[PDB]
Order: sequence, then structure tokens, then C-alpha cells
Amino acid sequence: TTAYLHHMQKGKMIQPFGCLLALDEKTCKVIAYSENAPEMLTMVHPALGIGTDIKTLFTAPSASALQKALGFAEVLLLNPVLIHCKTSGKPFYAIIHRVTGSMIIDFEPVKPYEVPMTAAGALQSYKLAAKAITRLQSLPSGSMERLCDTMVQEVFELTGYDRVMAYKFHEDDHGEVIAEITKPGLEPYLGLHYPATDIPQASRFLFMKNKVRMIVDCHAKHVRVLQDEKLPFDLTLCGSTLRAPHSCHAQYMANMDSIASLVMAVVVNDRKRLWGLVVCHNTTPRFVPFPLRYACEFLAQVFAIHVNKEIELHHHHH
Amino acid sequence: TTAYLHHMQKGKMIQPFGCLLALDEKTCKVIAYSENAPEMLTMHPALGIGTDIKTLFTAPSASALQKALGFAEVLLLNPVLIHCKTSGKPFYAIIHRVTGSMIIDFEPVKPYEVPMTAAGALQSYKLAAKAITRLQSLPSGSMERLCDTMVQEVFELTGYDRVMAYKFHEDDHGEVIAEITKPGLEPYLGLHYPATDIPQASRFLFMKNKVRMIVDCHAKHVRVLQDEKLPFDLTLCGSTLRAPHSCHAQYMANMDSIASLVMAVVVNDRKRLWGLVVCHNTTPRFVPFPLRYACEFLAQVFAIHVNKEIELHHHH
Ligand SMILES: *[C@H](C)[C@H]1/C(=C/c2[nH]c(/C=C3N=C(/C=C4\NC(=O)C(C=C)=C4C)C(C)=C\3CCC(=O)O)c(CCC(=O)O)c2C)NC(=O)[C@@H]1C
Ligand SMILES: *[C@H](C)[C@H]1/C(=C/c2[nH]c(/C=C3N=C(/C=C4\NC(=O)C(C=C)=C4C)C(C)=C\3CCC(=O)O)c(CCC(=O)O)c2C)NC(=O)[C@@H]1C
Repeated sequence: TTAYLHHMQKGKMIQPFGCLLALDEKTCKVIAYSENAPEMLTMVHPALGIGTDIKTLFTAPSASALQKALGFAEVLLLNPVLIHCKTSGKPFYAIIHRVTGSMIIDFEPVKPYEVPMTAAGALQSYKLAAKAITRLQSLPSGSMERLCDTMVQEVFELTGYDRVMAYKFHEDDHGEVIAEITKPGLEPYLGLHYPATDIPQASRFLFMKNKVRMIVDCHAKHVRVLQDEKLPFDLTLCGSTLRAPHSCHAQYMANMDSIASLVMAVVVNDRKRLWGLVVCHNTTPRFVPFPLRYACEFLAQVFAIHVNKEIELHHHHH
Repeated sequence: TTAYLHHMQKGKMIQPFGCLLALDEKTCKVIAYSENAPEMLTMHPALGIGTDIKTLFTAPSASALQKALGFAEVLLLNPVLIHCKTSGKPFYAIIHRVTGSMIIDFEPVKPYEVPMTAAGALQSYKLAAKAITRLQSLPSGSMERLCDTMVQEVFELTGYDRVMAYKFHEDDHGEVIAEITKPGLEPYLGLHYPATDIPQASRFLFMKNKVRMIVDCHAKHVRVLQDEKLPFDLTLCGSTLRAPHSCHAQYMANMDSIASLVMAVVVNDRKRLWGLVVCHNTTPRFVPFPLRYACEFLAQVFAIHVNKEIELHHHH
């Protein structure tokens, strides 16, 4: 069963669009790093390895903000942090989460001349999502079809992907594409049913906790995460924004002409279950910044509430 | 409206919490500045008329403001986080346009706020979006319950001592129809006020400037100087920093509302100013632009629900 989960947490591979550090929960020093992190974060005991102090990597407001995060509980972390590398000023969004023993930081590059617009762009992303949420709210109740069609249209406009689908899980765990919008000319997948095994339990289980997942390029060469072999626990990457897709799925995307994807879990009663996914595909590589993904998380949460109301209301009328 | 509009539209006095520049769209050079701008933005001659912003700000900052000249008002995404070239001091630059001028308000940012710039913007908008979902799920039918919820939500989001819903009657006089305060404050719930307490000129400006903040009614106002070559006065009333008229400043001091934040409630935005959400604080208070921006959208949603409650009511 869960030889799948072993590889999906302890696989130690990330997507190369960003890099990863894990810091010790007490010393704040590097205990693990992706192999691309030296070249991404430094110009260059190298400049970056096990035991590196982050005060040597980043400017003082940047390192200061990460040191302070080492003091904050998980739910109290406000992401992302805007960080600059020492000397170069090279900027990244740092997205922080905690595992037992460690603070994990995903670093996603930002275009330097866009740094002045970071707050502006984050507000605009959430504003657009918030407007989408008001349009979901004003929909007349009583039609799951209208709700799902509206949601895929909103996600399509917000995210700019080639294809957006609502993928519903049936009682037997097989899935169905129940709503879809594409750029003109693409073949539809609307209506198609797919076996339970296309989306393994481990992936469904992960979606309960990791609610938005982005794959930038299914063909990109994955990068290993190295950790001190004496670290008294294994570092899991299930929470990382950068976690590489399992090679099977990477192959699956290749076969389907989805080079890129963005997937939002739809969890009702967040008893709790995965109702389905909002699945975005792109024909070419696609990156969208963490603020938009964050705004999409809330949109998906509101959608799930409305989904569950439509279920209740058609459970009642019958 | 005769006299008031002249002075308010020119907006030659600002609050000292921030500073203002106006740039000529054609040249990108300074054509107006608040008298505190030299001290705030500098430590190449003095900042004055004719100054090139490439001498005031770091290169990415100056480029971001120069790029803003090529956006229609409606397409400006605010704020811009700028750093001063000499000091490295950070500010939020809030940009608006008046014809061929670009007007920039600069509000200081604390050094530890800079790395959390996007994080704090998302959190402010997330809190406001959650407030919006609670407004939406309110059962229809009660203007009172709607306004009560709104003042509660604004109170929690903004941290002011007092939040009121202030409704304009057909004769333009006002009534406080909902209120929440910290314990011990004197209530104004239910009180009616004359139309003249909020002049037409003020009500007209709220149609366009939807959120207005006063940090400290006692603070000494700062003059804006403009290019002597201009044969007319610039309009600076779009500024976030515009100083309150001294009559209003006195009224606040009288009332022991030292600070305020006021949101316009415009229905059919039939288009009219239904009222105001009025926040007061006993002591000075500043809230940063991203939160005020998020408040603007909360107020817009509120206005939609107010007009629904009006229509549900005219149906009975
Ligand atoms: C390999 C032997 C098997 C397998 C494994 C597998 N699949 C996933 C994850 C996903 N598979 C998805 C399938 C679909 N996506 C679509 O667009 C459609 C239909 C139009 C289907 C049916 C989706 C979605 C996911 C989620 C991926 C994501 O974005 O996170 C995984 C986990 C991948 C990971 O590492 O997270 C694995 C191991 N898939 C197969 O087809 C075979 C049977
Ligand atoms: C001066 C002779 C007259 C006058 C002028 C005046 N008033 C305003 C603006 C406002 N007055 C407000 C009044 C209230 N605030 C409250 O909390 C209550 C009741 C509880 C009332 C009635 C409010 C609000 C405003 C808006 C101010 C804001 O925050 O923008 C103005 C415009 C000031 C400006 O510079 O924008 C002027 C010129 N007020 C008087 O009382 C007398 C008659």
C-alpha cells in the first residue's frame, strides 16, 4: 500500500525552480539543503553546507526575519517572507513550515526589479480571489453543475492555465471530470471517468494536509536534498512547495501533454473527506508565485463549503 | 460647498505622518513636494522643484515609480515599497493620477516590516475576506444585524477604540445606527447629528476617496509647495495624507477622537452615499496602507448588502 508514502516524504527530491534549507529548531543552523541551494543562494566548509549560519547567507533584515520565525508556532507563521541574499541582494520568497526537529524553508526566486511590487502583487492576487469568492456566494443555490462551472471559470481567470477541471471522487474512489474550461482549441476531458488507481491513496491522503500543489515542469531534472546522516530523525518533504512529483506521475503528465499543473484539494467538512480536486494543466511550463497560490487556497476552502451545502440540500430534497 | 471644495481639492496641507511628491508625467521630475519631504526622503542638490527621482531612491525603487506613469489610474497596483537611496529608509508609495501629474504619498515602513511586506498584505486581505464571508452568511431581513456585524468586523480588523455605522437620512442629517466600543467609552448609538456636521464637500469627496485616515488631530500640518511656473493650483485632495480642515480638527479634539478612519458606504456603485463606517481612537493611531486597502473592499461588499436590505425592505 504505502510504499507510495515512503517515497513521497522520504524521497528527498525537489523541483529545480526553487531551493530548500532545513534549519535546526534550536541552533537555527543548516541541517539539510537541496544540492542546488549553494549555486542559487551564494555566488561561490563551502559558503553553504551542513552547519552554515544563515546570518552569512542573507542580509540582516532577511536573516532576522527567519531567526524570528524559528520562535513562531506553525499556525502563527505568516508566509511568504521576502529574503535577499548577502552581497548580491538576490531576492526570494521564503515559505516556512515546521516538522518535528526542524524549520523547513522553501525558496522561490523573485525577479529583482519586481521586489518593489511584492505587496502590491499580493494584494491584487487576494483581491481577485476575494471577488471570485463573492461571485461564488451570489450564485443561486440548488445546482452543483453551475457551482462547479463557476469555480473552474474563476480559477481559469485567476491562474492563467490552459485547462482547469473539477475532478470529483466517487464513492468507489474513481474520479470524474465534472466541469472544465480550456483555452480555445484544446481537446476536452469533460465527462471522462478515471480509475481510483490513477490517484493513489497516499496522494489523496496528502491532499488532506497539503492543499495546493504546483508542478512547474514535469520534464525538469529533480534535485536531491542532502541532510546530515547523524540527524536523529528523517526530514520529511511532504510539506514542501518544491517536492518533486513521483516519477510515475511525472511520466503520466508527459503522456497527457500536461507539462505543468496546479492542484487544489477540495475538502468538505474541513466527516472530513476529499470531495475532489480542482486541477489546472498547462501545455508548457508554468510558474505562479506563492501569493496567488495562497489566495487560491482560500478560494478552494470557500468552494468546498458551498460544495458541501449543495450536497446537504440535495440530500434533504431526497 | 462653495468655499470648502476650493481648499479641500487643492489639499495644500498634509498630515506629518508621511510626505508627498507630485511628478510631471512628461519629465518624471518633481513639480510639488511637502515641506517635510526633504527630511523624510534625503539626508545632487536638495530635493526641490526639478529633482530627478533617480537621486532620491534606489534604482529598482525609482524604476518602479517611473513605470507607474504608464498605467491608467484604474490599473495602478498600490502600494510600491521604495527605499531611499542615501539612508536606505523604506516607505510605502501610494500613487494616484490627476491628468498629467502623478501624485505619490510616502508612508514610513518599519525595518522589520520590510521582509513581511507580502505576508502582512496577504494576512490583512485574508482577515477582510473572512469578514466578508461572515457578512454573506448573515440571514437576510435585518439592517440592524447587518450593521452590527459590520461594525464588529471592522472593530476587530482595525483595532480602533470605537466603530460606528453612520447613516445619512434624506435631509442629509446623520444617525449612528450601530456601534461597538472598548469598555467604558461614552456611547453615541441612536444619536442624530445635523447635516452641517459633515458638509456636502466632504460627502462629495467620499464618493471618490473611499477610505480616509487621520492619525492625530493635534498634529501640526505640513505645507505642500508647487512649481512657481504653474499658473494654476494642483489638485492634491486624492492624497492619503490630506490634513483635516481646522474646523474638523477642532471637532475631533472636542470629541476626544484623536484618530479616525472613515470608510465611505456607496450604494449602487441610484448611486449615493448611504453612510460611513466611522472608526475613532482616543489616542493617535496609524494603520498601514494594505489594511486600509483591504478595508475598502470590505466596505464595498457591505454596501452591496446594505442595498439588498434596502430592497428587501421596500418589498414589504
Ligand atoms: C504509477 C504506477 C501510477 C500513478 C501514481 C501517482 N499518481 C499521483 C498523482 C496524481 N495523479 C493524477 C491524475 C490525474 N490528473 C488528471 O489531470 C486526470 C484526469 C484528467 C487524472 C486521472 C493527479 C491529479 C495527481 C495529483 C498530482 C499532483 O499535482 O500532486 C501520484 C502522486 C504524485 C506526487 O508525487 O505527488 C502518484 C505516485 N499514476 C498512474 O497513472 C499509475 C497507475
Ligand atoms: C465647521 C464650521 C463645521 C464642520 C466642517 C467639516 N466637517 C467635516 C468632516 C466630518 N465631520 C464628521 C462628523 C462626525 N464624526 C463623528 O464621529 C460624528 C458623530 C458621532 C459626526 C457627526 C465626520 C465623520 C467627517 C468626516 C471627516 C473624515 O474623517 O474625513 C469636514 C471635512 C474635513 C476634511 O478635511 O475632510 C468639514 C470641513 N464640522 C462641524 O462640526 C462644523 C459645523
